[PDB]
Amino acid sequence: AASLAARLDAVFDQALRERRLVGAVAIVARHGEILYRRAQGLADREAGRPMREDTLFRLASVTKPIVALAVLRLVARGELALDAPVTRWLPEFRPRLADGSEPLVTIHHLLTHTSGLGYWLLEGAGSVYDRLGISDGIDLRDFDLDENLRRLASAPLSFAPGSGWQYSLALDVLGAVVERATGQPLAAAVDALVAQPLGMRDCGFVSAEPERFAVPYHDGQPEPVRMRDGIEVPLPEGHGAAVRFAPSRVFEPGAYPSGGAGMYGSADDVLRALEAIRANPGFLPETLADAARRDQAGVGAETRGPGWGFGYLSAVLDDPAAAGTPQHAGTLQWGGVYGHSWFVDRALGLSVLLLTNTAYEGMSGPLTIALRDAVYA
Amino acid sequence: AASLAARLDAVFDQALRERRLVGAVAIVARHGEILYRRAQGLADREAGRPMREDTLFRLASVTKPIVALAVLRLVARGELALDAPVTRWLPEFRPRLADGSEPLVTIHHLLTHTSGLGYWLLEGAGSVYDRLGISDGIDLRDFDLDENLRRLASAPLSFAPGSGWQYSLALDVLGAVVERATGQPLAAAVDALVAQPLGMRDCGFVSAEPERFAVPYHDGQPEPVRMRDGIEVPLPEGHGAAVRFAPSRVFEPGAYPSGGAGMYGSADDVLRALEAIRANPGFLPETLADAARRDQAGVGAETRGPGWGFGYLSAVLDDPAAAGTPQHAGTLQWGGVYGHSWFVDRALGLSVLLLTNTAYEGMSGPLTIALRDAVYA
Repeated sequence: AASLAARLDAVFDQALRERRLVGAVAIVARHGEILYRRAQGLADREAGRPMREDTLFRLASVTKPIVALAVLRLVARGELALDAPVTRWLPEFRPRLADGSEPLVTIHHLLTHTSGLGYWLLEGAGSVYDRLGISDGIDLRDFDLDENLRRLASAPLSFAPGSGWQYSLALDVLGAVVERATGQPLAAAVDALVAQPLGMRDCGFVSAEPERFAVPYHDGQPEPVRMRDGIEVPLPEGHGAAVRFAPSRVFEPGAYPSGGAGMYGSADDVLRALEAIRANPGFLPETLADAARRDQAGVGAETRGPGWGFGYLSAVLDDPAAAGTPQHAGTLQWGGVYGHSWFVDRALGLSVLLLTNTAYEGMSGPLTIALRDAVYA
Repeated sequence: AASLAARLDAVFDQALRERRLVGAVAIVARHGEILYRRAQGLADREAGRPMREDTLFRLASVTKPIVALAVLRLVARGELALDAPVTRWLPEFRPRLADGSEPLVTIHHLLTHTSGLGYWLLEGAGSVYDRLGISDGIDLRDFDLDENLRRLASAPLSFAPGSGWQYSLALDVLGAVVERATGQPLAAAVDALVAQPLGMRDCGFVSAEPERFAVPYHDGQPEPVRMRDGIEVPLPEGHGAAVRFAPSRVFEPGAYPSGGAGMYGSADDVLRALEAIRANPGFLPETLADAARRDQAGVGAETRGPGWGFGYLSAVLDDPAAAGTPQHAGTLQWGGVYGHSWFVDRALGLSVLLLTNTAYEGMSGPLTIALRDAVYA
C-alpha cells in the first residue's frame, strides 16, 4: 500500500506538472482490499475546484460493462437468451449485409461486437455512418434512441454476424433491447438489474448536479483544453478518426440512453461493478459468469492490439507477451473516450481503475502505461 | 491543504493505531474553500466496510444547529417570534418553578437553553427526570414526542427562565413548536425550511438505508465496542451521568422526531449547515443571524467549561485564554454523543467538522484536542 502509493503518486505528479493531465481518480483493490484510492489534481481547472474521490464522471464506454451486466442479469432469468434473435425485442432492427441480404443477429453477436455493426468513429467524416447521420452516443443529437437505431439499421453490416470482430454500437442496440424486455426506460432498468443490487447509488444516465462533476478537458498545448458541446477531437493512431463530444449531454433529460457510452458514475460505483465482475458474489450463475469473462472472439480480434480477445464485458488478455504487458492471462480490460481506463487482472485478484477528465491521455496516453507499470514494479 | 492534510492525517493514523477510533469523516473549510475532506478507518469494522466521505451518521446533538436554523427561518417569516411564549404553540407545555407558578417560556429561552429545562443525563438514575421517565432522544421508547413533552412539562424548572444556563431538551420542545407552526411533521418541516434551500440531500430523521451508516461503537480497551439497543454508557467527567443508546432508533419509523438528538446526515450536509451559519448568504436576515451567533448567555454559563457562552445554535467562545484554546473569540462550537465535534472560528473563516462512530472519543476525547491543535498548528 505505501510502496504502491509512492509509485502511483510519482506518476501522477509528473503528468500533472507536465500539464498532460488535469485531474483523475484512481483506485487499486486486491482481493477486495483497497490498496490505493486517491483523487489527483483538478475537477474544474478554471474554478479551481480540486478533484475528489467521489467526484462524478461521464463514463463513456465504462458504461459498457455495467449495461452488459444488465443484459446478463436478464439472460440469467430467462428474459433474454444469448442465441435469441435481436428482432424479438427490436422488430425493425434488421441490418443488411453488403449484398443486400438479411442475416440473423443474436444477443451473443451484440455483446461480443461480432455482429458486423460499427461506429461513426471508425471512419469519421464522409463515411457511410456519417452520411446516414449515425451517432456514437457521446454527442448530443436532437433525436431518440429509436431514431438512431433506425439510422444504424439502414447501414450495411461490415461482415456477416460471427465472421469477425469490430467495436460497435451493439451495446446501444442492447440498451433498447433491455428497455423492451423490461418495460422500463434504460436508466430504471440498469438501476433495478445492476446498480441497486450492487449498492451503486451514484450512477445513472442524466444528472441534475453539475457541481459534482469532473469537467472534461482534451489533450492540448500548452495545457489541456476545456471541452464544449460540438468539439470534434481527433483520435490517436490506430484508434479511429474522431469523437464529437457534448459535455452537457449528461445534464440533458432529452439525450437518449446510450448503452455503450451514456452513463455517469463515481469511481467507487464503477469499482463496485468491476469487483462484481471479478468476484461474482452470486450476482450471475457461474457458467454464464465464466462465459462472460472468457474470450468469445479470438486473439485474432486484436481488440486492444495483438494478444487481446473479447468476451461479453470487455477485452480479455489471451497473450501477455504479444500484448507487451506484465498483466496475467485472462485480464479483463477496456476504457472510455473521456479519458478512462480499467482492468481486472483476475489471477492477481486486482481491480485497477483510472477515471479522468483528460481525453485521451487517461484512456490511451503514456499515463495509462506508466500507471500500469507502476502497479507491477 | 498539503501541510494541513499531513498534520491531520498524522493525528488520525495515531488514533486508529492506538484503537481509540474505529472510523471518521473530517472536513476543514476556510472562507468556503474545502481544505480537507477525508474519510478515515472503517464504517463497520466487523464487516470490514471502510468509511466513505458520504457515509451517513446519526448526528445526536449535531441536529440542534439544523433544527435551530429551522426555528430561526420561521422567525424570519414572522411564523414564530423570539419573545413569544412557548404556549402560543404548545398550550399544554406549562412547566413550573419549584414555587408552583408558571413562568413565561419564550422561543429565546429555549434556543439559548436558559428556560430552566434539563436532560436525564444531568443526574441520571434516581433523578427527577428518571422518576418521570423523560427521554433524552438517543434511546428508543414506545411513546411519541407529545408524551415525552407532557412528561417533561410535569417536571419543575431548575431555575427561573433567563436566570441561568443549563443543557436541555429545549430543542425537542422547539421541534414540536415547529410542527405546530408549519402543520407538518418535523422531518418535512426541517427539509422544507433548511435542507432543501441549502442543498442538504442526505439528511433526515428516519432512514431505511442501514448499509450507508457508520456503525456506533463506544470507547473501550483493547478496542471500541459495537453498541446494541438499550445499553448505558457513562459520560466523561463533567458531561453528565450517562447516555442510553439505541442505534436502531434511526431506522424506526415510530421513533419520535427529536429536535435535539434525532437526525442523521452525511459530513457534507453538516458542512452545508455550518457554512450557511458562518457566511449567511441571504439565509436569515442579518440582525437575526448576528443574534444567533452572538453570546446570549454569558461567559459565566461556561457551556464547554470556562470562557464559553451560548447563542441560538451552539456555544460561543468569549474568552480564548480562559478556555485554554487557540480558537479565536466568537468561535461557535458543539458536538454529539455519538462522537462528533464541530466548530466555526468566524474570525479565520474556518468551519471544522468531525463525525465519528466512536462515542465519546470523537465528541470529547484527546482526538478532538489533537485535531483542533493540528488545525491551528
